[PDB]
Amino acid sequence: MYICGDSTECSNLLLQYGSFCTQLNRALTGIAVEQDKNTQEVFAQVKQIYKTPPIKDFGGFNFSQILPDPSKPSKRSPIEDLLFNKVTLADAGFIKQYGDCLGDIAARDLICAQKFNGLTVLPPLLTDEMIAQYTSALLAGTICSGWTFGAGPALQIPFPMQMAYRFNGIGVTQNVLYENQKLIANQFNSAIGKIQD
Amino acid sequence: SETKCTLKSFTVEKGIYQTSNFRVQPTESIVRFPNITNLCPFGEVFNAT
Amino acid sequence: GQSKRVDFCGKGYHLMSFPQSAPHGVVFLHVTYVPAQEKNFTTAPAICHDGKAHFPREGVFVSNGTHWFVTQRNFYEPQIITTDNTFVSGNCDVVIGIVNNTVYDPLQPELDS
Amino acid sequence: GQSKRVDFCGKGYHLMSFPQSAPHGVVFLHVTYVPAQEKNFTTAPAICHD
Amino acid sequence: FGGVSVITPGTNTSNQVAVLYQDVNCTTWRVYSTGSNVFQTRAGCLIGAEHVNNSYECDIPIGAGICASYQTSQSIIAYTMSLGAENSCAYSNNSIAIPTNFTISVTTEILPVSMTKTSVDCT
Ligand SMILES: *[C@@H]1O[C@H](CO)[C@@H](O[C@@H]2O[C@H](CO)[C@@H](O)[C@H](O)[C@H]2NC(C)=O)[C@H](O)[C@H]1NC(C)=O
Ligand SMILES: *[C@@H]1O[C@H](CO)[C@@H](O[C@@H]2O[C@H](CO)[C@@H](O)[C@H](O)[C@H]2NC(C)=O)[C@H](O)[C@H]1NC(C)=O
Ligand SMILES: *[C@@H]1O[C@H](CO)[C@@H](O[C@@H]2O[C@H](CO)[C@@H](O)[C@H](O)[C@H]2NC(C)=O)[C@H](O)[C@H]1NC(C)=O
Ligand SMILES: *[C@@H]1O[C@H](CO)[C@@H](O[C@@H]2O[C@H](CO)[C@@H](O)[C@H](O)[C@H]2NC(C)=O)[C@H](O)[C@H]1NC(C)=O
Ligand SMILES: *[C@@H]1O[C@H](CO)[C@@H](O)[C@H](O)[C@H]1NC(C)=O
Ligand SMILES: *[C@@H]1O[C@H](CO)[C@@H](O)[C@H](O)[C@H]1NC(C)=O
Ligand SMILES: *[C@@H]1O[C@H](CO)[C@@H](O)[C@H](O)[C@H]1NC(C)=O
Ligand SMILES: *[C@@H]1O[C@H](CO)[C@@H](O)[C@H](O)[C@H]1NC(C)=O
Repeated sequence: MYICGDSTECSNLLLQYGSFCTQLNRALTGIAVEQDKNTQEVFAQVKQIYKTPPIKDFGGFNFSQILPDPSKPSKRSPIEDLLFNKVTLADAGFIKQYGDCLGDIAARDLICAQKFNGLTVLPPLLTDEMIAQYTSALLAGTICSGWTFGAGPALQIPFPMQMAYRFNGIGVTQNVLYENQKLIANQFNSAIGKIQD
Repeated sequence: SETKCTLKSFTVEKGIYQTSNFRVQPTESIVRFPNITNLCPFGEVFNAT
Repeated sequence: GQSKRVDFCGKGYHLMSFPQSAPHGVVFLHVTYVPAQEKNFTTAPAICHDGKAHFPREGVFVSNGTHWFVTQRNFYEPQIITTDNTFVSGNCDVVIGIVNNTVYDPLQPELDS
Repeated sequence: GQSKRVDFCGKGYHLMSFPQSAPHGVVFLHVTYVPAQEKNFTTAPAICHD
Repeated sequence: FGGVSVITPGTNTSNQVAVLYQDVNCTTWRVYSTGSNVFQTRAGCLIGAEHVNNSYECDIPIGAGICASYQTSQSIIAYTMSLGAENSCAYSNNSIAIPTNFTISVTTEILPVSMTKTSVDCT
């Protein structure tokens, strides 16, 4: 279609070396498949989808800006909602409609110009909602079980003890956390608020 | 020498170079046509009344 | 060697690996440790003895229905909470979630005997 | 997990991270511990007792 | 205009085929045929497959969360894929789970190391 759009005579001549069209398609297909694989490897690390826990005091640690906002039609966290609003995509949805490209001649829409010349954009396998669910599962797991989540069974732990282990990890004796728990939680909460802004 | 020509050099560094292919030359030719004995009717085609 | 990178050398905690050859490539066998059966125990940040606050040195404070013990984090093997298993830092006024119980001193019976 | 690799999971000492979704990608929030106020003390490699 | 792709069970099993029309909204023309079994996905109008409410693991991916498979008398079906097992952890400020036993597990990993070496005589 790109080379010989609507031309019988051109098509018959294209066939004198059409084995080249096949190779172009083979290469693009390989890319298209890879792109869904990449998405799955980054996000589908955990095949156990843990329900986001009710928000309860986690020891002064406020995760409401990273966890899904239930009031939204799409349960994105406040930060994710911002990230999605900021990145601009050329179009939305994968159905373009011949009838709409035929009707709206005046807009000279680039997407229709691409479609009529044989250029097509394919849909992703996972939707944004599906990605959000994987992200939420990872956060839910992290908050209730720390790293045991990835190692095997998710073993519940009080959030502040999870932090104590993380402090001993970096090399600061855990009593520091427990003595400064309110300070630490407040700085944490402040930092998250600053990121969204 | 084939290596030297390929590399455009009169000096070759230590290593392995590919040098085309072993080739075989023909020694004689064979001509085979059907054993046709008649001349075509040039007279009839060009000398018609 | 032994890697500490999560998911780098397989799932679970890595212990060791063994290579095997293959046409055009390598196949690794990764041996890992995976936690299995588990139990639900009550816990607390610290044990209050005589007004001083005791923290575990290498473990977590764990309670069964009636008693407190200290265990290693990755395996349920209860120890008596003693002055050798804990360290002391600060008093019992600051830490949230402090429980009492007692901390055993191995020297006192020697002084008495 | 928790990582010991320098600056791999952000500058400072790594404590934990939280992923967030974005169109065509991933955004990580990395929480790290950073030393703040500090003082200069005299030091020695060892103490000589008896 | 365009947008056509074909979903095929292997031909060594059956010759039933479902066809996806990427730019068609059946909620029904600019298709080669209908014949019922018309399901609208966000990836196009899928004709020749039965949509079911049973979510399963994905086999032949279509797009936008929809995946197909061949099953029971067997026909092509479509469904929204499962992302994983449902699970749940408890969260409490005074309760900890501690392993009491372990498993030694050995898993494998496969990586390419080298590619076939070739050489070409252009003449
Ligand atoms: C986490 O912090 C946010 C502020 O960033 C808190 O949200 C506010 O809550 C009060 C009380 O309901 C409302 O009047 C404000 O309008 C909210 N502000 C915003 C920006 O939403 C939230 O309650 C805190 N959550 C926890 C668990 O501490
Ligand atoms: C360590 O640093 C923190 C953070 O700056 C200090 O906490 C602040 O102290 C001032 C003065 O009292 C308050 O106005 C701020 O509101 C506190 N910040 C927070 C997040 O609570 C702390 O005093 C410093 N000294 C220590 C721990 O000894
Ligand atoms: C918590 O652990 C303690 C120590 O093992 C258990 O107490 C012992 O129980 C045995 C009988 O099974 C007695 O012979 C010992 O004399 C007890 N020791 C002490 C210090 O009392 C205790 O029963 C366990 N608690 C629960 C609820 O199972
Ligand atoms: C640990 O034991 C101490 C006593 O040695 C308890 O402290 C008393 O708590 C009551 C609470 O109503 C106060 O009125 C007393 O004045 C406190 N006495 C002293 C000496 O501090 C403490 O509450 C116990 N803690 C736990 C977790 O059981
Ligand atoms: C045609 O006929 C003449 C005699 O009239 C003769 O000389 C000539 O060679 C002939 N041409 C051919 C092609 O045979
Ligand atoms: C631990 O407690 C939770 C919450 O009550 C429960 O769902 C789980 O089955 C318990 N189990 C263990 C240690 O197996
Ligand atoms: C744990 O949460 C309960 C409320 O569900 C509260 O009464 C209790 O004091 C809390 N304990 C600690 C150590 O935070
Ligand atoms: C088809 O058209 C209807 C009516 O405008 C719309 O609600 C629906 O979302 C469209 N379907 C797709 C896949 O876009």
